[PDB]
Amino acid sequence: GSEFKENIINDLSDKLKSTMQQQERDKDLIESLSEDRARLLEEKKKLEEEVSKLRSS
Amino acid sequence: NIINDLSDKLKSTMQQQERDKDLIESLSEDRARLLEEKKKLEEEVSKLR
Amino acid sequence: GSEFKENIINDLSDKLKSTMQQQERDKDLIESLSEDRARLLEEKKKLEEEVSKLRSS
Amino acid sequence: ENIINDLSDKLKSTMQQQERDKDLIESLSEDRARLLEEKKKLEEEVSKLRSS
Amino acid sequence: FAHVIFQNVAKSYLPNAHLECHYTLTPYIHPHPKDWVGIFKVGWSTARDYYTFLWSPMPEHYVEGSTVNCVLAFQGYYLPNDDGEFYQFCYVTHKGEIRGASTPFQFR
Amino acid sequence: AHVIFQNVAKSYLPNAHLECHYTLTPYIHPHPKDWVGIFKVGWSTARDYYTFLWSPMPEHYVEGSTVNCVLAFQGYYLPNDDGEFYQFCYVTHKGEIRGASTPFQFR
Amino acid sequence: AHVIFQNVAKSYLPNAHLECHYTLTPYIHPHPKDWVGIFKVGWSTARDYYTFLWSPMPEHYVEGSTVNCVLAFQGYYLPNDDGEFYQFCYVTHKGEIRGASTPFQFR
Amino acid sequence: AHVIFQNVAKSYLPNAHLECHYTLTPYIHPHPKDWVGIFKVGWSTARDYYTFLWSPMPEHYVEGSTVNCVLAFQGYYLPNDDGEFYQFCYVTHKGEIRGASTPFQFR
Repeated sequence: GSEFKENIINDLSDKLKSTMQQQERDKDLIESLSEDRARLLEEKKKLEEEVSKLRSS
Repeated sequence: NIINDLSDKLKSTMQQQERDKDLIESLSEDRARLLEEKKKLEEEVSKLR
Repeated sequence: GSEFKENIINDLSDKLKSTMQQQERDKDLIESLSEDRARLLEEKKKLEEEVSKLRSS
Repeated sequence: ENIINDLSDKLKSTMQQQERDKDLIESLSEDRARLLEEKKKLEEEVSKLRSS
Repeated sequence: FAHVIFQNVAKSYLPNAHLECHYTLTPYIHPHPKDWVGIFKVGWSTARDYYTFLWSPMPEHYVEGSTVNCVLAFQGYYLPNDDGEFYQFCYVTHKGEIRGASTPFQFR
Repeated sequence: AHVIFQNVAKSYLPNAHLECHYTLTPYIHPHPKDWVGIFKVGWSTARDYYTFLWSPMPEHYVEGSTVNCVLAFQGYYLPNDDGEFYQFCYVTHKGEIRGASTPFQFR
Repeated sequence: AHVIFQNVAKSYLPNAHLECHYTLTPYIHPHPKDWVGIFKVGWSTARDYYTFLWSPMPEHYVEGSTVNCVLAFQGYYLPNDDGEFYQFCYVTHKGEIRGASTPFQFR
Repeated sequence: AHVIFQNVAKSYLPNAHLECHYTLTPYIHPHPKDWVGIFKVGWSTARDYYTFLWSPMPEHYVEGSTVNCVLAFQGYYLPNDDGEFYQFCYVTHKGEIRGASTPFQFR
């Protein structure tokens, strides 16, 4: 091995660890947004029904 | 072989990063709009009472 | 795309251009060195022949 | 999407060629140096067996 | 109105475990780079009802009239919980029309 | 009021990385499940975040400390140029806000 | 010879990418500092290589097995159109030539 | 000497990249096949180089001008720590040495 090679190893390993760290953050965000968005979807549909069911009133 | 493995994991990691970015962007904006639609629908149900 | 992705793309693209530029220097050096070593090797053999042909002459 | 893959692929290939080139250059340049010294050492033994 | 056919759709998938979605573009659909595959809770009304999604990659060297087999990998963190609800894969075109709806499954 | 956001601009470029600087005053002990969220001004509960990052637990924390922190929000975490006002909010694992920044727009 | 060079031509285009096919018989165990050199026919010692590549250690090698290998010499590793004859030679890390191909010219 | 080497140290670390600084005086017109070599002190001809790099043509060269240049030698172009002394030499495309630095060791 040489110094030319190690500087790119180090460069590649730095960016890999930096992107992987971002992936953890993204995974946690995605887990929260997707579940809460699901519930906002259902809550909305339940609200639309009470609208239609109260002009039905 | 160290460079090969690094360059492959970097490859797959950022192919996933791009999909995650597109998802986060769609989920973020749509959730924002849902929160407002929900806020305005409760507005209509409590004003219908 | 993203600025995060575009900045790793730019970095890796610059890493690629530098190494390719190094590789062109390497190719030129290998061409000269390999040709010259070959010529040196034949010159050494042609010189060692003239020392045993001078020590029996 | 190809651009992430294509520069990773080109990086891999051009740096595996670079490792082989570095080992050749190191080998070739060390031995060529020794050859240079041996050849000049020989030319001195040749001229000093004639020029006497 | 299945111009896209999901294949090998299990009746259940393990939660938070990497998954593969297999589907087929029939000649009747011209794929587009803004087509996508979503996981939808059963009973969806519109394309907004997706849970998560992934863009459907354009088949390489596409040929009009061809039948093209595809795979999308869904990471575990794209997937619904073990919640007792049923889900399906759906193929949404860039115009927003659903052109493929798989058999339902549960995450469990 | 136990977490202080610092150097908060009145605007930030959309779709560009961003650094959220804050200080943990002695009045708070940080928790790994504390987080920092971006909220539309006028939010009601913690459920109204736009996006969020967990707050990294300070290394070698001492109680009574005053510790400076920074999280980096990628561009794709940020609201678009929508004409709305947002702020940073520090949420504890117990679910209470403890810090709210001055507002800013993404433009 | 314990290494056999396969499908070697009587000649190769100068400065054109080239592929060197060989075979490890049971008789040799490959070593990572084994190598394949191009030699001018008439060489004496392993010092007379023209250029060389390390023979890549075959992955998950089994002793006694028969292993086929390919090495890619770039155009700039090859002798010119000098009218001379060359061959491939397999040199062990112990310095022994254990395979030697039929000869070829670069033209 | 129509080419002046600049900031030449008395020694350079083996196997570490290196910056060779030199000046084109008005007296030399740069040719695309000029080059800078590392030579062991005692050299007789341009053939005696250790390794070399083509000297790049200064962009927008102007007759009469003085041009400061830098070449980066990678560590694997360099002599080992062998107790010998070396210099940079500037070789014209005719093969004349027109600049030779103070010597240095690799160590």
